[PDB]
Amino acid sequence: LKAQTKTEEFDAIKIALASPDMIRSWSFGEVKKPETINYRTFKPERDGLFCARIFGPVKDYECLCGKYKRLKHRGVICEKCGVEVTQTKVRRERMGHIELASPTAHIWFLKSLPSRIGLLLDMPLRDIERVLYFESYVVIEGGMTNLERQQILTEEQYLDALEEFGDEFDAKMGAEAIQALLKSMDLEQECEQLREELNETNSETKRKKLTKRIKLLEAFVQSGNKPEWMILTVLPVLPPDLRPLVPLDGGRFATSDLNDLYRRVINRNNRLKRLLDLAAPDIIVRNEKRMLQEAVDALLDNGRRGRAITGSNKRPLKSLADMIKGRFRQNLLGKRVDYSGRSVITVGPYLRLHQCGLPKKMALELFKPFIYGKLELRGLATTIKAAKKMVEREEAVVWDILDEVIREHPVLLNRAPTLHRLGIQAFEPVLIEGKAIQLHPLVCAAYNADFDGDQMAVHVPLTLEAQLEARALMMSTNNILSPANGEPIIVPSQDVVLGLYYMTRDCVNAKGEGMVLTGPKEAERLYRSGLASLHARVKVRITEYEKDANGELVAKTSLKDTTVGRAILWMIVPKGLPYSIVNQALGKKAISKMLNTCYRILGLKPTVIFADQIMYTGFAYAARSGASVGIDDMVIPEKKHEIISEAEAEVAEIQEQFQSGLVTAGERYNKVIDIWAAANDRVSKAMMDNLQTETVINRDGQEEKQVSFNSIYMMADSGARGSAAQIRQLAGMRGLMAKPDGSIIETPITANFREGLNVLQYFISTHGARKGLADTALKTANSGYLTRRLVDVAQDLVVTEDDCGTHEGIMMTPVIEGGDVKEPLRDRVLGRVTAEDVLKPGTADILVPRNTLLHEQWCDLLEENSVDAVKVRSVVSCDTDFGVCAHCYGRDLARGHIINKGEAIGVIAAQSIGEPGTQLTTGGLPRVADLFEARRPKEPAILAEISGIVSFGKETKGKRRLVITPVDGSDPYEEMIPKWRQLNVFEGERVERGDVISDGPEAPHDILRLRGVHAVTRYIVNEVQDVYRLQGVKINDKHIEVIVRQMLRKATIVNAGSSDFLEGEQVEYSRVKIANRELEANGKVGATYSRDLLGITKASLATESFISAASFQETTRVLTEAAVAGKRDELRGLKENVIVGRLIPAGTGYAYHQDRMRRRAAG
Amino acid sequence: TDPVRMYMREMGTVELLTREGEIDIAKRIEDGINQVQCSVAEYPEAITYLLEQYDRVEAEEARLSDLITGFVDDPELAREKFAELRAQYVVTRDTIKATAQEEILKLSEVFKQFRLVPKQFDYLVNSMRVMMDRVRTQERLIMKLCVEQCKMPKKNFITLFTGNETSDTWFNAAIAMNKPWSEKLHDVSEEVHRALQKLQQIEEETGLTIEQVKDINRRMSIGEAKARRAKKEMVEANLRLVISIAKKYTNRGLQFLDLIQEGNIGLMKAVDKFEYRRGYKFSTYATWWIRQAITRSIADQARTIRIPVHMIETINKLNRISRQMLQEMGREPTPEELAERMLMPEDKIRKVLKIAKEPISMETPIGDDEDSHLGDFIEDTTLELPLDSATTESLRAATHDVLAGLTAREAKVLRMRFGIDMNTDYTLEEVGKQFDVTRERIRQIEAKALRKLRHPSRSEVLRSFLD
Ligand SMILES: Nc1ncnc2c1ncn2[C@@H]1OC(COP(=O)(O)OP(=O)(O)O)=C(OP(=O)(O)OP(=O)(O)O)C1=O
Ligand SMILES: [Mg+2]
Ligand SMILES: [Zn+2]
Ligand SMILES: [Zn+2]
Repeated sequence: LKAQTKTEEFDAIKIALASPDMIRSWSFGEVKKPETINYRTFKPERDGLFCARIFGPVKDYECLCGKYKRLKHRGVICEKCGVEVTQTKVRRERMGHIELASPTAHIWFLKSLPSRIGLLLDMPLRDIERVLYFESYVVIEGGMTNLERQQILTEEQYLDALEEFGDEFDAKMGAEAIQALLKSMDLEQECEQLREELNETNSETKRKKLTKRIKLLEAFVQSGNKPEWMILTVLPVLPPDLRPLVPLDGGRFATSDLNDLYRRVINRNNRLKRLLDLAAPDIIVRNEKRMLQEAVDALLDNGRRGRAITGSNKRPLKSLADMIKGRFRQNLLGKRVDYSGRSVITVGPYLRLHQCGLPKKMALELFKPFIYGKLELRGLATTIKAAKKMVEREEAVVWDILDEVIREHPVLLNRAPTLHRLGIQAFEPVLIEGKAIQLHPLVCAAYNADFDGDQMAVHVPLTLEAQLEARALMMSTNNILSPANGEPIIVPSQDVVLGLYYMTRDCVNAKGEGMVLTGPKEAERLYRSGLASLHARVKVRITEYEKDANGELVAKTSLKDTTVGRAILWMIVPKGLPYSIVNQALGKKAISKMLNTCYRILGLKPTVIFADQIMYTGFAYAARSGASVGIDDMVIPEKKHEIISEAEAEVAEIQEQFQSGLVTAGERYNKVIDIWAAANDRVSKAMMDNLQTETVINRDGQEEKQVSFNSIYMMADSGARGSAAQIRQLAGMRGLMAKPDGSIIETPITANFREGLNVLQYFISTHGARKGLADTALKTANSGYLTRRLVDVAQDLVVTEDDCGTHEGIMMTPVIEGGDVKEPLRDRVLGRVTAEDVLKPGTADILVPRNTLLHEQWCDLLEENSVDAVKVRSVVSCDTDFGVCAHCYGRDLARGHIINKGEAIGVIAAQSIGEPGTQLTTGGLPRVADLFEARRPKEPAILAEISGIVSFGKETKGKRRLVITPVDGSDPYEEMIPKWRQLNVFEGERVERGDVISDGPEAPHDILRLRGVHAVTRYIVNEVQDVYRLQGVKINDKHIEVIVRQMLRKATIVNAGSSDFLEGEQVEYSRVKIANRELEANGKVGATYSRDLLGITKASLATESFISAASFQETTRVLTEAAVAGKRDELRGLKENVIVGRLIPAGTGYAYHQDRMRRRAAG
Repeated sequence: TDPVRMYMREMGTVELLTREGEIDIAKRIEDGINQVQCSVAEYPEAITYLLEQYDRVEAEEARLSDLITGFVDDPELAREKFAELRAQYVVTRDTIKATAQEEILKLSEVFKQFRLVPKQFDYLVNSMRVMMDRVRTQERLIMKLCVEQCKMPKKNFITLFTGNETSDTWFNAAIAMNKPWSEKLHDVSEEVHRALQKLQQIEEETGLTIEQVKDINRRMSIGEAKARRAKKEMVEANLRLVISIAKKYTNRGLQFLDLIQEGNIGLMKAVDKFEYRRGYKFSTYATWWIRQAITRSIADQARTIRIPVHMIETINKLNRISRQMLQEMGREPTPEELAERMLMPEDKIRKVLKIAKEPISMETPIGDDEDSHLGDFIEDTTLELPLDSATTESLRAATHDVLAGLTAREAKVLRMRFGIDMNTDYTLEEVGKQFDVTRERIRQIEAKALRKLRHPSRSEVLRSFLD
């Protein structure tokens, strides 16, 4: 096989220092003049910052002088001006360089927080600078005299030390010195010193810093970089079109600020080159050198000195470093895209689930290149030039052609805050008149789209893949379940659930009461003819199906006891569902679980076509219902004024007690709030008693009352719109308000919205409203910063291996919070795969065997027996190094089957957590951050460190020591405990390691250390879920568990035999190497470690790929600290593969990277 | 830190000169330059080369400006004054028969009058020291071949070397000494005796034994350094003067220290051209040399688009006029009002006024909510739009199909007349030489091919590329 020279498909990216020899390879000339363009002719002065000899021709294939203008001449250098005739594009590629007179320090390696030039020398920054500005000499290889190597001298001292040792002793000042220091420095020799020093002196103050430095040093030898190279002899210049000098209208010019920065460096360098041939006094050339140092620094990274200002303008100049940022996460803010558009969105309830209304005009412009081709592919246009003039003329036939290109061609729709993956969904386009985008009403819930002015954007899948990706992955009908909780995200929303609740309803005596109907068909015939009422108790012969056979629909026919409305709805329910699913009252509650069961029983397609029919019929009968809302619909209880006066009486007595000194002011305010709080609860469930049932009606007899049919009640009872907390503010009094500082005002708002509020009440209602808009505005921000921190710790996590093969898993129970089951077992365990065989109340009997995916049948076979706990494989335990086995993860998706290889569960975990983040409230959304950031609480409890009988030692010295004493092992553990914090440990009781020695909150860091990995992962999920489960948010523990896996990504070594002693590193890398040690290598020299809990942002900080880190971390430090290591980025990951524009190593691209990672490191 | 401080602090240590100390330095400056001038006058090659270059001036191979700028106290005087130098050289050359030292005194006299161009002065200075590199070149080869290679101490090698440094008295006569360092010099005998040719040759070109070759350019070194040492000494005393002057031209578009450095170069020139005998205060004489270099620099490197000085004074005319015209009117001048008050072609004001505006920071924040910068909005006009490049790939296949609908030699004559699928287009005569029958014959092949394509059957495709 031949090697290669030119250009094939690159893998990996290496970064390093640039030798001055390296820097001249890129340059195609030295810039020697500060000139830009000429000033009359706007041509570029030769040997200037803009130049045709150095960089490239101004216009395509035209020499600068003009003797060679023809496109024939290409690889030709004009004999006058050193210009080859190629495209003007090379003025965008070709770089230059400048030969510096005096050496110049690279600001980044001198000044990025840990000074590389500093600790590579073990020299302080206030000293290096003092040597760099010529204030004091430094010795270099001082030899056997009176002075050390890194010793620093002054003017007078150097003179006194020169008269004693003339030669055999060398001391310089300025950049030439620091260059010599790094040059004369030997890395391997200093390595051998740091290795003998580590072993000779045993001291934690000695060998804690010793190890910290040496890892960079020998990384530098191995890096290949040379220490002299942090001193710049050659400064490369950026191609001009990347800092251009384009003209504007009116003949005014604009240019990148670099040109002021590059010009200055050249001028001061040229002036310095002069000051040497003028043999100037050192006092001047020193000042010039200092300015050249300053000029270069303001070019590379302005801001780390005195911040030079731009010409005539107060603003500072944007340095090269700022070309890269422009503060944090500045390369991934977004990019504008061809084949796209947006407009206002409106309804369109006629739509099938998999389609969307696209304007005649938008679809025209968007598919323009498809129309052009499809036009002359059929011959309706001679050539493309006329094809344009056709669709410009909008001839009638281009419309009929547009349908042809549009048909099997999905489009993407995106709404503003893209929270989870459902924010972009692919639909099939329906050509519509008007300028509005028509959106299917069921997919509204996913997008969080109202129709109050919200807009959506559109995108065209161009390539064949993207069309199939949009069709098979992003399609509306392929994502009907939320990936945060296997429940349907395509629920009927409001307008529709009112319709079905109105249908599946019954009133006491209605037209048709008691007749018997052959089937559902004659039941719709009875209603559309005005004979039977939609709600009348009525027996109808129905047939239902049940697939209780081995995959076969058993039929059963009976006279079920239902109503006329529920009869007609049965005509929609598909095949194998029980008639019981519609026999009830069908609110939004019951109407979604109806939809769920259809998916779990009949499958995807029959569920999609179901949801459509539920919406069509829901809209229709909701519109037939004539449901409205008038002023008399908000029924105030007749007993309201009574309740008010009564609590108004109690407070007058609590006041009576306060006057006489019987009760305190703090008690009064507290006791008065309680009787008002009670009165609001009393008015509340007074109006709801009246409102709900007072419809007293009559059937053949006297009286009988039922659930009301009043408009505003049905809206709430069904679940369409409205909530009992809100209704209470309309009829009953509306709450107690909070005055600004946080107190709740002791006289509540007695009035409501059906009455008026007065000046004082409304004025007090204001603060709650404004702090409401602010709180909900801010908690929309905090969420968005959470999902960032969350994908930054995940992102690269992909379902890679099939089955890691483990029995390790967390023991799953119902949460049972104090009172009763705050979360069943069936929910926590459904969709997960069992770790080992589960047994009946009696054994010998496997009920589900080993790793089976516990779905709805298994969960019932579990719920039939009395199984109260199931060990479940979890992501935090998946033994796959670099990723997650498909088994240990679970099943969940917008589809119902076990996760497929390659899906990027890292992202979709993080998304599912931060998407509901808006709706939370210590507690609240920061309480989530506190957990995921692993933040230690202020006043923690201490846990029992080691097992054994405990006792107290010494006395009060600010710290009261505790001495534990194990039965067998060593007992030297003594902990200094501040004894002004009340303790809970029994002072003569044997304490188990991990028990309460004091009370109060606990640090997760302990939990992981003492009680284990399985305990901390349990502590997080149950504690964050308490935040979500309190707000009524369903997030599967799965997603929190993948975040936790990233939190304990790292470990710290305890024993050795191979690598370091204390370093922190990935269990993936460590476990991969002590598994490499149980055989091969040594018999088992393997090291032990200890899992380390990191907060998400601390865990995200540790990324191998520096391109990923230069995205969100501080770009200077990442680039410097990586360039000194000569670090290689192998790509491999997600973030970077986006930055460089290639296939993601997941999804459809997962097959590509798997075929690539194997050809690599092979032949 | 910040260089302004440490420069201010560095030169603040330098002490102001007394009104007497100014003369002490200008005297030491006098000595050093005069010392080298006496050493330049003692060099025979410096006399012959100055005569070499004047035999070039009388043969019209140069001008009198290219060699001299005047003597002590133009074509008339130069021809006879050069004969005086020629006369004084040719009498000295022949009296070496030792006692010549009385007449070599006069050769320096007539040579110390010549004020050459600074270009030529440096060359002769370069000629002398490069001639000393030639002397030392053979000096260090004999040292490395005797001491390092043949193991010979340096105490006995330089003994008979002083006063000689050319012959074999130190080489082939010191091998017969039977010393422990003697018999070993035979190994390199073949290597040293052949390289001695370039050494004793310098005694011929320069006409001086190697002894004299150092003696002269050593006093020239002593004198040359003596001047600069004093010249540097003068500059530092006035670094405050440059500061105070540069403090005036501050915000004109150039950094502060950039000014006090360019002024510091004006102060450097002032020390060179200063003549203390004219009694004018060195401070006031440097004021013009310092204020020159500042303002002469602002003209060059204060602009991104560099403009000539006559433009900068043209510009100020408009600004000073538009300060008057502005208030003097109450509105302000139209581009054709100061056109009259300017002697300029008065339409040039517009063209002048265009380029006077410095270019605009492309990183100017434009003021949006996305903090959009100006440069983010300047579109690429050099680019060919894909909806066009698409048709270019189509106009290709169009003309290729239409050209296969011609007679075979009509393609090769059409694709030759236009640039199609060939390098360059061909003059119809050049096409004629390719095709035997030439000239008018080809013009009809050209016309008839466009004629077959112009009838609406082959045109139907091509015509739709016109709009
Ligand atoms: N992906 C999107 N999904 C939904 N809506 C979007 C999307 N992008 C923009 N908008 C709306 O378009 C403008 C802002 O556009 P942009 O931020 O300035 O960017 P670009 O100038 O490049 O268009 C606002 O709408 P409005 O101006 O009507 O006011 P609003 O923000 O209160 O709705 C945005 O909602
Ligand atoms: Mg809205
Ligand atoms: Zn040219
Ligand atoms: Zn696993």
